[PDB]
Amino acid sequence: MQLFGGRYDFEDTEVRRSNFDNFPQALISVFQVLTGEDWNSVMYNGIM
Amino acid sequence: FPSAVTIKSWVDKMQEDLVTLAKTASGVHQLVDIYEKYQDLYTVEPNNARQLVEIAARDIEKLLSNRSKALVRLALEAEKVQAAHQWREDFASNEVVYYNAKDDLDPEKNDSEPGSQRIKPVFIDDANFRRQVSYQHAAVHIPTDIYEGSTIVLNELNWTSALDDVFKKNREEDPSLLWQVFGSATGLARYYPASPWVDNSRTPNKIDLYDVRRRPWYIQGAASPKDMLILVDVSGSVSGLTLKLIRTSVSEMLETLSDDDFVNVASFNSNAQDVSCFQHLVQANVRNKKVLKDAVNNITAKGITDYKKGFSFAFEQLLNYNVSRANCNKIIMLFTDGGEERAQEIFAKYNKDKKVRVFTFSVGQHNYDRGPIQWMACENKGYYYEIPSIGAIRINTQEYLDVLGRPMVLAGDKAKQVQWTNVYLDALELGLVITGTLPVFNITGQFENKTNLKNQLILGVMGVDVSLEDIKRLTPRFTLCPNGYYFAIDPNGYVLLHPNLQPKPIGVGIPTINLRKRRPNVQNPKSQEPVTLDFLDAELENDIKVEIRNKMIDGESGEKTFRTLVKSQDERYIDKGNRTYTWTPVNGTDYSLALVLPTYSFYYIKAKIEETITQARYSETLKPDNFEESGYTFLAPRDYCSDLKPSDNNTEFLLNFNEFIDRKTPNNPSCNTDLINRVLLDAGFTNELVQNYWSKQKNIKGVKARFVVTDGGITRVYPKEAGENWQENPETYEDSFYKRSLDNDNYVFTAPYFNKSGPGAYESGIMVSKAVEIYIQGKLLKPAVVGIKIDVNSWIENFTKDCKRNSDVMDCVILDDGGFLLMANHDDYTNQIGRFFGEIDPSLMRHLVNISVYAFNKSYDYQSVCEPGAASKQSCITEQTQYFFDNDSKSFSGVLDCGNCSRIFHVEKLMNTNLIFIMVESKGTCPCDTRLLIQAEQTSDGPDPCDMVKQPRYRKGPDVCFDNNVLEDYTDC
Repeated sequence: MQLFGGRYDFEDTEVRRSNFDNFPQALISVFQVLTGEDWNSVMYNGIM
Repeated sequence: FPSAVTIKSWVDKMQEDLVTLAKTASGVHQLVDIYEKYQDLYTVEPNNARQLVEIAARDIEKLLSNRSKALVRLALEAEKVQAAHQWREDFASNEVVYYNAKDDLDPEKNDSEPGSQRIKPVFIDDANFRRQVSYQHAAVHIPTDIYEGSTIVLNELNWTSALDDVFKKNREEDPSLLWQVFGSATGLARYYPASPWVDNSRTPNKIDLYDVRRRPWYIQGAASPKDMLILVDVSGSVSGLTLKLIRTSVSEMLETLSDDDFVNVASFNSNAQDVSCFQHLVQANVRNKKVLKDAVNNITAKGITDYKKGFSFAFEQLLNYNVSRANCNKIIMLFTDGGEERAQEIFAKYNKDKKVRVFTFSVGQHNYDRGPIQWMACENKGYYYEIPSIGAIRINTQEYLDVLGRPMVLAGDKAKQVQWTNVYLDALELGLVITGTLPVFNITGQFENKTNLKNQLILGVMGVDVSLEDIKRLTPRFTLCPNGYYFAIDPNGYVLLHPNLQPKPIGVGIPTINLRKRRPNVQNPKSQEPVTLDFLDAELENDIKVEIRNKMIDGESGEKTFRTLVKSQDERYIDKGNRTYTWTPVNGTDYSLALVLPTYSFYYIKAKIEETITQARYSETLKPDNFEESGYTFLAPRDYCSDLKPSDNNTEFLLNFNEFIDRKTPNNPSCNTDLINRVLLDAGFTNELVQNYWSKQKNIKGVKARFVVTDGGITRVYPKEAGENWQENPETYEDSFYKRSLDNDNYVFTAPYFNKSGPGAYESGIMVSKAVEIYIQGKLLKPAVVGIKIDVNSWIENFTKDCKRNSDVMDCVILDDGGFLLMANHDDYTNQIGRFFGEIDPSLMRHLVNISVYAFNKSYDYQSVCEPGAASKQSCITEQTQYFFDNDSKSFSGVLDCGNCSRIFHVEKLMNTNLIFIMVESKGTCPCDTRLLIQAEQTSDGPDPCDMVKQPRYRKGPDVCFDNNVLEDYTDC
């Protein structure tokens, strides 16, 4: 939430549900990265 | 270097040769003679410049009154029929039979959608619509992204089935009606006569982005003018997707503003400020809207949100009253996403009496609080809209009108007045049309008076189109000169009728398109802007024309005779002529009609050849097999008779005219006898000139060809072999040389074109014209213009014999008023003839402009086509320039200096012609250069818009407008 909180200010229209906006969503995204599913898609959003 | 007297002698010799040649070999005095020798075959009737304007104003008023009576009937029937609708909800067995436009018309489709049944039409072809038309039923157009068979549209298709009777009755009464259309508040449009839509969904490669609720006529008939104040929230929270959506939303909201609405786009992020260089409310025309659009697309999001400062800014800008405003519907549109402050104190202190509506738009997808925004919308008589995608932008930024129509429907029959719109381009490809609109109210218990729930909105908007050809046939211009015309203006400045209003859309700024970011087949959309060309942008602006404009905007009669400099047809020259404007108001509507009649045009020739022998004999002088006796002959393609149609393949038109005069004798009880008699008369006169005078000398020293143009249309070139080198328009009212030589009182030299693909330089020759001037009963008349095409080479010879050919000490050139080369002395200049003098010898021309022998007048042509830059054609503004003599002096000598050298020059103006002869030291001696001073259309951008709102033009808005009713509801949001 500190790093990527509100930094998905992308000018395009692709939906990125696994973001770090609030605390429940950060928990969901962290759990998804933990279980190793699609975690390489939550990294490219955090990079760009 | 020669002295002044020997130079004057050279010039006198040259002018006494040129004038004598172009006077004897042309036939000016002979035609002047024969135009008075008969003096019985015609009569001289006056042109009462006052009565013509009153007759034309009465006829236009009658036409518009008829088109208004054709509207009130449709309104009454629509209200009556929808008052008794039953609201079915199952159309499986009680199908709706109708003709959906824009569908594949093969006789094999058999659509059979679940609920309705299509019609297959017969589609005869017709005139007054250059397309196929079926007068038996009414077509239907439904926006592409609206389901054709939902219950909300299946009823609007079922109760509007009773309009076709009134459509048919309206057209049966006045057979000359164009489209009659009912555009309902559900997108469903129904027009008559039926015609296939110009754009199917996917049968072409493009799609159809049309929506009745955004057209000019609908938006103007559905609500009174407004003072909108868009208020963007550009704080940090709106960054990302919602900002990309707010930009498009503001740009689509501005697209719903006519010229009578005023707009300004402020922004706020912990600090409120305007977004462009405007600082107040502007008039929301094409250029102002363009600047606001281009300034919105530059905003970025950063900061904290503070609604109090933004709303203070908005309510302050809506309380100015120093600037010109529409001053009817003070509203404000807050484009945001959602916050936590409802700002009750600002609303309490600013609009405690609920005078300014607040529409609130929540854009994008997010997890914020849409509570306070909904509260602001609900409290201030406004409405709350949600825009979560680019798809929902068109139908959300156009629904606020349904809220601005409440105080109009709550007024009754005091809000049903026909209201003509601006000039635009029809969507069914019919040219320039104006549309009269009249709203339609929903009455479902006006008897019991208990509903008032859906009866606060309007059903739709009726409309009937009036094409600007029906109007140009009420102001007939074939008894004036090529220099007199009609023109009628709005009470807004804009022109509705002018010889300079053209079907192309007016441009704004230099066009720039980026090809590198454009998919091949995606159908980038088009425009819906009207053609709003102001009066002072279709002519040259004086300090007197602004007086005439501001004087006939506010419905006043009168006239004024003054001395203005007029621009030629080809935008290259500039005259100096007397004009007499004579205006009047069209009593019924809010238009003002004027009439520009020059002096020498207060009398005209009416043909009075009642003997059939003379008519027949003269008619025998136009057959193409007789050219060798009377020279190549053209004919102006006018509406001589409703049978023969203008062709533009002028030889075919002449054939058809001959064969029509052959069958029916000129008595013509169902035909325009006046034009035909005039044409036969002038054909007789021109043929007598060719036979009696031109046919004696078959050829002369240098005359390549001699032509005669006249009113009526006849134009004859003597050598048929030369007729193939006559590029001029056959209609004698668009011949630039005709009008020019009519204005001047001396032989006008018309320079040829340069490097244009077509043989004019050594194949046609320099052109010379002069207007015939007769005196019948002490009254002036200019009925024809005779001319000559001097050959260039023989003129070079006559010119040289110390100006020896290809000299290297001096150059001796000849120009005309306009700065175009006509006769050089180097064989490197005189091979590029007709080119601008200041484009080959820049510094000398710049000095001539400096010492004030020439003078220019830059202008703007708001309807041009250019090639865009990277930053087949596009609409563009092109700055023009035209040079002309100003000083009356005859000789100008001196010396020009441009560093380390100095050239000597002497220029002298020929008498009784528009030529100047300049002798100067050659450029090969003095190395000089300033810049190419080019006279040609330049793709421009200005004038500066936000340095013009500080001092706008006069304007008389609509005095009647409806807002702020007491028995309104505003219980919706």
